[PDB]
Amino acid sequence: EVQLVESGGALVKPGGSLRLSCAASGFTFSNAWMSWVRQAPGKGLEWVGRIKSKTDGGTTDYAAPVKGRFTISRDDSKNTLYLQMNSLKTEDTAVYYCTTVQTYYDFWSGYYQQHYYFDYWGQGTLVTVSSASTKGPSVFPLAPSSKSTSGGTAALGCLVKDYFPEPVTVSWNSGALTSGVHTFPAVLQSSGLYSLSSVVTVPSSSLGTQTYICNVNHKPSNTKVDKRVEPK
Amino acid sequence: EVTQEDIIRALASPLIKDGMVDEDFAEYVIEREKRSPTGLQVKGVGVAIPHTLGEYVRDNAISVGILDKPVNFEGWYQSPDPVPVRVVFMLAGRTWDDIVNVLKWIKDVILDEEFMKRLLTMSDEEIYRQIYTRISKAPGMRGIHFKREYVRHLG
Amino acid sequence: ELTQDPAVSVALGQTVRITCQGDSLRSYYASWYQQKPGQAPVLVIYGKNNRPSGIPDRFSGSSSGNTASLTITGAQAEDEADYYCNSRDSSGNHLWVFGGGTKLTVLGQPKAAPSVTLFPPSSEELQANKATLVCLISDFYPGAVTVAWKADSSPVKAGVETTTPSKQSNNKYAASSYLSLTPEQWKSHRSYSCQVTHEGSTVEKTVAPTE
Repeated sequence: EVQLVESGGALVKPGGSLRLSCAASGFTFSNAWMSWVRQAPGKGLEWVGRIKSKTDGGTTDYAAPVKGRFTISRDDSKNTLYLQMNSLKTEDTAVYYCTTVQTYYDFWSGYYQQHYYFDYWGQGTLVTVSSASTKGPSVFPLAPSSKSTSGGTAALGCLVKDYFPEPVTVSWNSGALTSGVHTFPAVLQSSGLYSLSSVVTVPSSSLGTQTYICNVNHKPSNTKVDKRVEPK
Repeated sequence: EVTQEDIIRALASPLIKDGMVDEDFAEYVIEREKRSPTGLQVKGVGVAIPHTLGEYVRDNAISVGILDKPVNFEGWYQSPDPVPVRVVFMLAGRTWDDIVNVLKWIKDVILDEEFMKRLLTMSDEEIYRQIYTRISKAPGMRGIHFKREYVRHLG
Repeated sequence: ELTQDPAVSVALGQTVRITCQGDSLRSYYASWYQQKPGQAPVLVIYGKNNRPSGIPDRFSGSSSGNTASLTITGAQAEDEADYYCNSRDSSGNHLWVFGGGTKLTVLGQPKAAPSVTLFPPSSEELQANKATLVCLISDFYPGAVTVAWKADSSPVKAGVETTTPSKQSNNKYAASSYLSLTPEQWKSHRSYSCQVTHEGSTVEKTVAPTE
């Protein structure tokens, strides 16, 4: 029931600024301590910062590789958390998650230390700090032939080619069709652009009647493509 | 028949009507009771301590509820089975040190085997007198309010 | 700071013990987090030994001196993920520090041969001055695969971009390989083939422009 949705991930030049937002639902956001964590590509979790509730002073704390460049604010009336990032560097390129912070303390031990942890995490938004330029994707159909079926099932998909930067999400039939859907990780071509594919396995006896549409979402370019995969 | 939310709201009502917590207090306690359980097992008889970290608290007070039929509470510590709670200590602490003092006092009084045996049979007035005497003798508890209407049976 | 072993192996069904080392753990409990390949971290253990919402009872936490150990009894394929510990570092260094993370590998799971689907360039992509062969590999274990492209009957290295294998929903692994060429090269040869080698076995799919 507790849902945290990040937004704002886009391409930003080194030295630029960017404000990430996180919408919270399912809990009283006014009384919850909030935190930003980040994860660089292929590395570990790095705590970015934390902000308290107004009842506890509303104070803010940041990590050393962030002090003086990042700021964390909150709008309790809108149930929204904001992370402003200035003087960005290539090392800041990472996925940023908004987490809620809970506390725990012993009762029988006699000592009453407070141990904070991150129990609810959002899906994260990807910030890429590069001097390159954003490029929207070209979506092409990977239609199933009569020679490449798997008996009762047939794989049909969409190729998302020549886009930058990441990420790109793919759904099928506006999120309705989910049985047998797999979106492959992208590949970094020699031209610096990305390409991925997304397949869905469908009944072979459902190619002439049912219509299949792949929904490609590329936020860093504010682009959404709905490509109708037709049978051949 | 008696759920967790019923217990929380019933124990919070006298604190709301006497002006020591806000209205949303109960609604938050329930929430915390989902994320930070407060079930305790002291020699068979179960104990629950619903409380907040100071939010929606105007003054310090205790609210005691005596369940005639046990109600299941998630344990403060993990266990495959929950805790059948018969005694509930609703805690309204303004600061962290007040909460710590009240928690230590509750830890001290729940180990009292004979007192915990008497709590499940005495009337509201006798429970009030006993708890008032045990509060006055505690130098860390004074400053916490405790009235006759802060004790009730939930059968 | 907190210290973890980078990689740890465990047999399927056995009990594993991933540990976190740090001085601060002498006076503070540690929190443990599970991160499956492409997903977000989830809390599994907090406090002394507490589990949230619906986390399997196979996960247990313990602390002994300056170490903290997450104990997974009865390992399964869905536990093959990254695990991070967290606690309050020393004092005023930061406030919350994460360990380097431990990559858990569950060894003896059912092996599976790869299913290979090879798509030729679409009509729309050929109406533009482009052409891309898409070789999609799915439902194989272990996640080790070698892809080789062939024009007619000769190998092709130029234009090949292959992704590292990645774990999917059912704990199986998937990978993809792309061959970019011009439509004049596509109509030049008689056929193109994607060869996938896995555990010595080779699966090859072929497409032809005469189709």
